[PDB]
Amino acid sequence: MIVSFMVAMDENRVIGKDNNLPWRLPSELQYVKKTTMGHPLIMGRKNYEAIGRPLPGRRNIIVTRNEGYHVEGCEVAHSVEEVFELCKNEEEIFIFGGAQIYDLFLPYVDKLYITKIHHAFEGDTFFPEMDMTNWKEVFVEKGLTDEKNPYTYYYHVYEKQQ
Repeated sequence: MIVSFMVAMDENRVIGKDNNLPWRLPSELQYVKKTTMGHPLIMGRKNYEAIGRPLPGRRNIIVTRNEGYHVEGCEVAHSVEEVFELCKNEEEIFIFGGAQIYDLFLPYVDKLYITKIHHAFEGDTFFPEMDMTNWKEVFVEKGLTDEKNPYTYYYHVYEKQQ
């Protein structure tokens, strides 16, 4: 089972609050929608809450330690193990969460999808350079700049080699 992690960072590799873009910037959310269609999307509660609804045509799983947290139209898991149990029959899952969730799943991540925005935003977490002895860049794709997405941005997708 392939585990893919999705992150968005600014031009200096800094991640905004909870791996959520500021000021309702739709850049990453649009990409997550397109990319995870047909496969489970695993979110931290803060990412789900930013979206505010389950995305259509896929399982939406919120991972949270909070045992009293309930969401209509979504599944709730309370640990890495519970996520894997829910997804034991899935060929691939996508995880869209914050630093804690990245750390939790890191040993199992096969593919990283990094959206890099060419602008600096206030943030308190630096995402280190990719170790290219153990990751390969599969492709780079220029993002669609428009009214709602004013900045240049690129999707960099990496696959864990060893």
